[PDB]
Amino acid sequence: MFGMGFSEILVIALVAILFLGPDKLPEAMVQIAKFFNSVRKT
Amino acid sequence: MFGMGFSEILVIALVAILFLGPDKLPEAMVQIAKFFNSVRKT
Amino acid sequence: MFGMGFSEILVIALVAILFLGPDKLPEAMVQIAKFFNSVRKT
Amino acid sequence: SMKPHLAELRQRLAISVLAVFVGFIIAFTFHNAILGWITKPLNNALIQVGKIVEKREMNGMITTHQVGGAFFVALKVSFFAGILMAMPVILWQLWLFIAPGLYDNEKKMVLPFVVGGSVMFLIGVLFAYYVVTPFGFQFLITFGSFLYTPLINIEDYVGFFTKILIGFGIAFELPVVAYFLALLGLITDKTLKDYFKYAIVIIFLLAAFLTPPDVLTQLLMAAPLILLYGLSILIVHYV
Amino acid sequence: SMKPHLAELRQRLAISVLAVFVGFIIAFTFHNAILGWITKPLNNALIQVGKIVEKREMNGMITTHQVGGAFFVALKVSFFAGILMAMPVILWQLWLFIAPGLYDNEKKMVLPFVVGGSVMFLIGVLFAYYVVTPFGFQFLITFGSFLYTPLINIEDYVGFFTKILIGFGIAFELPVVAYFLALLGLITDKTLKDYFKYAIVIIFLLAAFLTPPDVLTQLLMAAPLILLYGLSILIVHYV
Amino acid sequence: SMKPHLAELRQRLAISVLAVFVGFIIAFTFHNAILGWITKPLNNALIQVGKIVEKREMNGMITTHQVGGAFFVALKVSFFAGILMAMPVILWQLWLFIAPGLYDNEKKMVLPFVVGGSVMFLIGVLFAYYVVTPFGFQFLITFGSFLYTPLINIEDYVGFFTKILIGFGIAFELPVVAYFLALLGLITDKTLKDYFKYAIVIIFLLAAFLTPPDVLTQLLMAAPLILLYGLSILIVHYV
Repeated sequence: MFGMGFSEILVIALVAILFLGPDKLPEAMVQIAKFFNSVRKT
Repeated sequence: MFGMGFSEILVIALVAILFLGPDKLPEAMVQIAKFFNSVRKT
Repeated sequence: MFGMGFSEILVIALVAILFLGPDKLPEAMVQIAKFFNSVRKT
Repeated sequence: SMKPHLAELRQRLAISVLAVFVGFIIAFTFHNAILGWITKPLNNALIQVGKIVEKREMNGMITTHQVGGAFFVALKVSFFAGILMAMPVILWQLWLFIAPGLYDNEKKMVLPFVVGGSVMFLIGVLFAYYVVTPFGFQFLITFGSFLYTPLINIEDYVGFFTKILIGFGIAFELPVVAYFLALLGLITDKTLKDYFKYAIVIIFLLAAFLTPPDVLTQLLMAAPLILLYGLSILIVHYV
Repeated sequence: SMKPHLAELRQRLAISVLAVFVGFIIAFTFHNAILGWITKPLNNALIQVGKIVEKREMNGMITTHQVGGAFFVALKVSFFAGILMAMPVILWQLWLFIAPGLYDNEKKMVLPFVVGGSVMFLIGVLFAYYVVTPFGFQFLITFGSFLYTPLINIEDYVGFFTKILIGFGIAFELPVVAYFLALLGLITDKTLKDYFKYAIVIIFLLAAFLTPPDVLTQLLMAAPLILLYGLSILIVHYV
Repeated sequence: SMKPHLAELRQRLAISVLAVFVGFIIAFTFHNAILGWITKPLNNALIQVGKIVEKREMNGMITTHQVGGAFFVALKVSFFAGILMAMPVILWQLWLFIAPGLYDNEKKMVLPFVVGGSVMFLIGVLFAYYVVTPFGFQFLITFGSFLYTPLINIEDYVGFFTKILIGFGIAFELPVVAYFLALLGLITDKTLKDYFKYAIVIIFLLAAFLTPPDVLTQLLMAAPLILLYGLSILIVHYV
């Protein structure tokens, strides 16, 4: 959208899955959602 | 946004109006909104 | 996104601060939010 | 609500699309003539610059760097000429769609507006082709004549040339849209001055849309728009 | 829920990434051979067109317009060959991830589908290279031979060439995906006809994604997709 | 709340914009010199590759593929030089805006930090111009000397060269920002090691931001960032 194609998003998600891994990805998922919710109510 | 220009969008809309026509366009609109609502509540 | 880069965004905001100035920027900010809210409830 | 209007819009959008397709066929039958018209000013510039260059010393020509560049340019030029050829049909269909909506008070200010706007757009394209391009192209090529070799490619030239022609037509339509809004009376000198503070932001917003993501292209396009707004001030001020 | 599936997905995504890297290393070792294979039709087109232009009169060649063009093209071609070389490992890993999920009823239809789909993709690439490109490239170069000089650059050629090869491979996989869904029985002639109204919108949505923001590129890509749908109509009609 | 901080920010942004404009004027007065400085490595690389080629056998030069290519390149180079020349004024205005906010404890660490960052950016730019570029450009041109003709165009070359210079300038500022943070004490080896898992995702996000939509460019830009992160780990471990 700002210089990133769909393949760029797929590669970023691939690195996320590979490196955050089984654990610590749900921890990041609920932290991003909390951060996303934090800016919503402010 | 992802390789899609503004003038790109109007052509897509033009096909939608031209082919779906008078009927079956409101049916598509309420189905897209329902699908959009479906992913929101999940 | 539609031909607008990130550095493109900053210049437009840079004109916004310079010309709207200290006053009349909050007036536009609450008018944009009202316009944004207007299309939401319709 | 929208049921009768969408049925009417569909049958008028169908005619407009057909007009573009028929205009595309006619344009492609004469694509050599249209390309020759588009490409002629560049040949004049390259030949004229060559004589200056071959005088200081005492080569450059039009190329194509894509395999399908020549075919795509012919289609792109034909597509643009097709839309222009279909404009009377597109505008006639547009008018028929909104004619009952407009009141009889302002129905007689639309035909002069369309005729006046179209005749000013044609002057803008002719002015850009015959007055601006012969001097502009020669100056631009001369700028890098002593440093680089002008191997101009047709793919990027057609987009550059068509933007100049199309842009100058609209650049002539802005001083007449304001003039049309002035005689009837809807905005004054004060209104176009105290709304400049927003208008500068929209101009930079418009500049970003019509330019690559570079800031310089934004400024190089915002500057002409500022002057067009500036000229709009005097036009309303004189009326 | 996703705890066991993410542990399995991670260890199979890692193997696929390793396969790409190993395929990239092998491809880069033979990048001259692959580039020669890729560029061979362009040389044949330029030499064959040259004999025509050197007959009406009674030059053009492959260039690079970027400093890192030669190296980046070698990496890009090697990257594409790496992914293609990693496809058996990627698909085997993909199958192992969904093999327990699929029932025994449809598990014996996936292997013929993968073999059948891959063999049709290979035919599409070979058909594009050996049957379509020699005539297409010669026609495209001859189109702008009497006006412009074909100074083709390798950077834009590789993007153009692999799109033709990849696209024709998928263009051959669409008429076999439809056949596979028809022999087992999931859609009929009527279903593929009364869903055309959404299909035409989806095609233009897909054409928009796979093309530059120009409308002409959208139309030039939507037309082959419509014909593929038309051929897919007949395929289900015969079965 | 934001009223005085917007009144003060406006009058500093105005000074920064004025400084940028004055720098642009000054740079355009000397655009030939800056363009010669920029294109000097390319000419040397082309001459050396020509000597190698004409020795193996026993041409290439800087071109422009756009009509407004030379003028736009001059404007872009002048704009970059103007921004660089206005950076001291921009940074001085930035400091005056945040100087009261910063406490006296860390106010004496900003001026040394600014001086060190500026000197390291200058060292990086000079290193990229005088050490990296003479070998890199020659190697890249020699990579495709036996297959293609290097018809390098100024429009893309200027962007490539400015990107190289800027990236090497910042790439020297990353190992000194970490050093400055480590001397005062805010992060250790463990913190920079166990945050690598998000750091790789951030690196790939940045690579996607700073590269065309190609995946290969993303990887080719992410690898130097990974190496810089490793060097930062080593620097923090030494302190």
